[PDB]
Amino acid sequence: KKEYTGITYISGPLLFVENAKDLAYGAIVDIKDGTGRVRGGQVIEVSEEYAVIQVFEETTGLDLATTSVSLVEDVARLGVSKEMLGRRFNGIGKPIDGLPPITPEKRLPITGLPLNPVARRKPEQFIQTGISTIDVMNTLVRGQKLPIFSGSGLPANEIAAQIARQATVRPDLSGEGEKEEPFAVVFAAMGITQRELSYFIQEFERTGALSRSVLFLNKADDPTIERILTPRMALTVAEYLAFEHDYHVLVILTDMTNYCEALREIGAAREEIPGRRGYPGYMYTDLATIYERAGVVEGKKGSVTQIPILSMPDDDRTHPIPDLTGYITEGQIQLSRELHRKGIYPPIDPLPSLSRLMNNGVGKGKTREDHKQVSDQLYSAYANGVDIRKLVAIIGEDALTENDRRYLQFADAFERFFINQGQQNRSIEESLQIAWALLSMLPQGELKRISKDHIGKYY
Amino acid sequence: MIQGVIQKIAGPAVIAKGMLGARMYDICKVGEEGLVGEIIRLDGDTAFVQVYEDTSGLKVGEPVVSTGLPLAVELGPGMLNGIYDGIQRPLERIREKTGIYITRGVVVHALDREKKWAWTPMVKPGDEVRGGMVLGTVPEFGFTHKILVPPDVRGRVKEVKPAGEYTVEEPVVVLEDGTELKMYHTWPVRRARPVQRKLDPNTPFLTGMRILDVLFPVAMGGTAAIPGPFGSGKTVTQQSLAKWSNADVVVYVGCGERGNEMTDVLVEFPELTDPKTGGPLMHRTVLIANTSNMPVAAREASIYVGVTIAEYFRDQGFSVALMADSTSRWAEALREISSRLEEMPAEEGYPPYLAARLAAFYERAGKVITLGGEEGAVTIVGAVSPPGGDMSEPVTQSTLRIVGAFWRLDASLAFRRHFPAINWNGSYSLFTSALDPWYRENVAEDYPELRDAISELLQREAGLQEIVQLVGPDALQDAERLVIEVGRIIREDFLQQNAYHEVDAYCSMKKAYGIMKMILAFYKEAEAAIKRGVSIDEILQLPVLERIGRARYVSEEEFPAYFEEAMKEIQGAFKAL
Amino acid sequence: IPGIRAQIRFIQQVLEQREREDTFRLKRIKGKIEAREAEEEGG
Ligand SMILES: Nc1ncnc2c1ncn2[C@@H]1O[C@H](COP(=O)(O)OP(=O)(O)O)[C@@H](O)[C@H]1O
Repeated sequence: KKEYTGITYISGPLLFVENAKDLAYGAIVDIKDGTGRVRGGQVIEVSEEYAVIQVFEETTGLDLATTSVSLVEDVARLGVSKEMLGRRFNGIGKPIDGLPPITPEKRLPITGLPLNPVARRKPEQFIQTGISTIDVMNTLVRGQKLPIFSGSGLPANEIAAQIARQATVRPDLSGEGEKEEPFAVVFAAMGITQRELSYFIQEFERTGALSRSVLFLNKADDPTIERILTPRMALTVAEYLAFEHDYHVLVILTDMTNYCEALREIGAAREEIPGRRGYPGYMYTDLATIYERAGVVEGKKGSVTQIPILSMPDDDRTHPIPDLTGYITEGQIQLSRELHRKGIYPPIDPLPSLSRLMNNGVGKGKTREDHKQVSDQLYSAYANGVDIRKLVAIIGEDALTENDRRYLQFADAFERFFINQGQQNRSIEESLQIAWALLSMLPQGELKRISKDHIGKYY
Repeated sequence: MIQGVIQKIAGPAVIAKGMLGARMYDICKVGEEGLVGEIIRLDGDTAFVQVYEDTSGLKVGEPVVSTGLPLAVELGPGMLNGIYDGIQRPLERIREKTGIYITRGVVVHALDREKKWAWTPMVKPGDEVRGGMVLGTVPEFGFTHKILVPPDVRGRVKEVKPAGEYTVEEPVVVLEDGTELKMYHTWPVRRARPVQRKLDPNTPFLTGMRILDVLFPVAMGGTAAIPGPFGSGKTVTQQSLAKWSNADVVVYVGCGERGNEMTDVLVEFPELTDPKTGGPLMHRTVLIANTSNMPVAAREASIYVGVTIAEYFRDQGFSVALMADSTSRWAEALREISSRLEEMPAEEGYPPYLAARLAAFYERAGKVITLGGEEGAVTIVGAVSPPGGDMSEPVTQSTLRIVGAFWRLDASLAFRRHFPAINWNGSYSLFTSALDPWYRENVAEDYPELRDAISELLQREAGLQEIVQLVGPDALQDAERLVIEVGRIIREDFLQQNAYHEVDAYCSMKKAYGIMKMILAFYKEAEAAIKRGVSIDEILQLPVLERIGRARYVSEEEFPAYFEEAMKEIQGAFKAL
Repeated sequence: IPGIRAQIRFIQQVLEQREREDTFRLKRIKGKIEAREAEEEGG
């Protein structure tokens, strides 16, 4: 096929064609030019007069005389299989590798089909990470999405690699099959530079966790609409390998800011009523469409859990990207530049980072009967210490009451021993022992959150 | 009736040509498959259908057929204890009919057409019947579900069915003019079920939370709004209002919420026990789920469906309690539809008819005496999500000036893990002056005076806290530091409540009044002792501090004695020294 | 006090800056709507 010639406009991303009504809305095309090089596209806003395309690669060398556009498929769909569990793809899905394409087993769409609110179940199992600021105060369970609000020069890739390497479930603390469950990473990156990509690949190759993970790469010297396409492919593969083959996947989505940028660029070139500070109106819809693809169903036993890394641009929690992401997901982890100055690692600010699906995955019979209570008390004491910091900065350190100094020293010990942990794999019990050691630095009877029984049993 | 073809399908909205005579808001069925939409335009001979589905994969030339009916619902027995979609599709049936996904183009009735019901005659052939009258009764599990005459209908009953067991399709009454009345009927959602006259609210809406019951009350006809940034608890508080209220029925509308947030209700509620009859709690809930990846016009569709169901139950005679979640999603749906219409937007893109819709939706809530001579009530608690937390968004402002209470959530109180994070000086209430007769009749006699004293103490301590932050909380006098410390004791022992304890999750009025009495008596005696000359450090080390502190983790049975013992102990120990 | 006044001045300048962009986009939208409706006599 070489039909549908007679384009009549080219400017940046877009490209128009004259009378063509048999192209279905949202189809896929391929744009051959006068020298054989074939590009890609996607039909938006079909109509009886013309039809607007959205080129993927670029628009260099396309003239208005020798240029055609042909139909490939009436809907976007990726050819998934199980043989793609050691491979490495790019953007749209060609293999950037020395091996031929795969022989598919089923080809499903990449757009949607949400889960039925009655075919779900509450995520309950508990997965520890070895980061005592996430195991003890911001619990991470299996079936929940939890971003990492990074920064410019703050270590977020290192924390993601550490979580991916240390994360393991604890079956012998609630009663389950002892040894059954490794993970399966579906790392999907859109916009990463060369340094960060080389770091990630080195790290994955050091631990041997590469022969059970798929890779979609969209490095920074590539087009942008491919960034618009990549995460849908990733989540399609993940949902397949979970709800069909009983795996437990862990999708790492990197730099959602570049995805939002490509979105804003196509919206601008479309002139579509900017919502708030640039970015168009439907960005909540788009981010939700690619976030809500991670849950757990009943009957099956697979699971899909996410960790979308994203760099809040100017360190503003009020920027539209972090704002909408926080409204959509359930939980968050937030790094701290001030703590990064003082050599702490991981510099996870423990105040503004919460997780919602925690009261159901922790408590008596799952980890230990005193977990959430130590959590509440540690939060209260740290808030008091932080306030007394400002009291000091107003008055002076020698005009302080005898217990305000206790709270101050608790805050400093907390920032120095509980948060800073290097690259070591802790345990829930070691971290709770450290937490109780710290909480014993304060006197008894001034902890109105814990019960007297636990107070007597641990101190 | 009127058939046309598609011309300009683009995004979530199409443009059908060859359609002359189509009304302005009826429901069309676009596409070769049926993708029910809605008309909002009429330009010469085309139309602007607004689809409620995906539209991914259509073409140009596929037919569109009008219906001439503006989005009715189905009102009758069978609604309680069930989920629905935005346009009233049973989620359970769709699940068992397709699988775990939600495909497009599924046709299922709203009310069941197979189960039998226990009819009971209530008329006599030859009587005169008018709209809203009673016709019979059908026992649903725990309630005596009535059946009614659709409004704007009258005649002379000719022959009724005797008792028995029928479906919802057998006409149980046959009027003389030939009109047959089923056990259900349809109602367009954008209208309002008429009444006789609207009464004045004079009884509270007990909800369990000490703050939202003692300080900022809401009458049993009222309205409210819980705005705040993400990470405050605009959902924990609404779920607690849904599981510890005093209403009869509850409708939980989710307009752009989380799938997990809506499935943690379908799983737990058929295990708890409603605090009025003992049955399961899922026998009074009609929740209407519409998550964040389903189609985009189903948002407004779901809001209107929920309000019409609540008004039906009010006309029946119960005391409903609507609960609309995140009305801001409605606003953003309207913004997208406007950006497709290509119109002129007001501030921040929101179309120039936002406030009208919100007012018309908030103004069908209140106690009323319907056409059968009974009483009903529809209370509304609509969450609001500002785009940065600022109370200057058009939705956050237009939702003032129309409501009663207003429960402004604060972010720092939610970072300190101090829940609930109700800011005690940005909120307000307007009902707290018509409920005093009810308080005097059913709680105590000087409960208004105790409430006034508590509020005055809080909102006088604030001024001293200003000077505290200026100078430091040590250059103050003794009475001033006493006021600061009493304020802190209040703030941590009477305005704090953990929704995950076993007995500190439902505090009643007598228990709240008891705690207030203890606090006031302690403050009085401490004032006297400070005048005497004893030191504030000893006054604070008095262990009645910890007694009246932990006095909230008690149950509700031994409190009438615990309170007496602690009261006498305070009165003794603060004159011992 | 002068530091707070400087902060206020900066915030006020940014808030006023982010209204002229809106007025500009609105005027362009109005121009496009006029250009389109100038061709919608019938069809
Ligand atoms: N009454 C409460 N008691 C204890 N914790 C609460 C209470 N309300 C909210 N929380 C905590 O605050 C968080 C708010 O959750 P959610 O309601 O989903 O977000 P939002 O309040 O922003 O809508 C929850 O994770 C919960 O742990």
